[PDB]
Amino acid sequence: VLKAAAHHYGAQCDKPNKEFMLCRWEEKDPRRCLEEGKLVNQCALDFFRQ
Amino acid sequence: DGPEKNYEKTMAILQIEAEKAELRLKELEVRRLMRARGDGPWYQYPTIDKALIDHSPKTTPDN
Repeated sequence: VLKAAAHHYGAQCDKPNKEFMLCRWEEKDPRRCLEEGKLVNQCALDFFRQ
Repeated sequence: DGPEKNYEKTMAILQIEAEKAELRLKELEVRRLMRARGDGPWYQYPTIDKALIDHSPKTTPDN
């Protein structure tokens, strides 16, 4: 299911996913980006709801 | 020659040899301290160069 919608998911959920990736790749600590990780799922769920 | 020529030559030779002895003792102490501490220009055994480290985005986020 994820792979089928992956191309559209990357374009629509670009903004929150990229922020989380930047956080993980600058903090280098998963415990310093949990809040950004939560926003990834929230936007991912909103993507599938549409 | 005069007796004073040998006198002054002996004084010069003694000065030079005493300076040599003092410098030799100083060199021994300096070498011992440098080998014990490694805080001088001598006995600087090489370490890994930090220019080899790759400061680029890797694959895993935790580096």
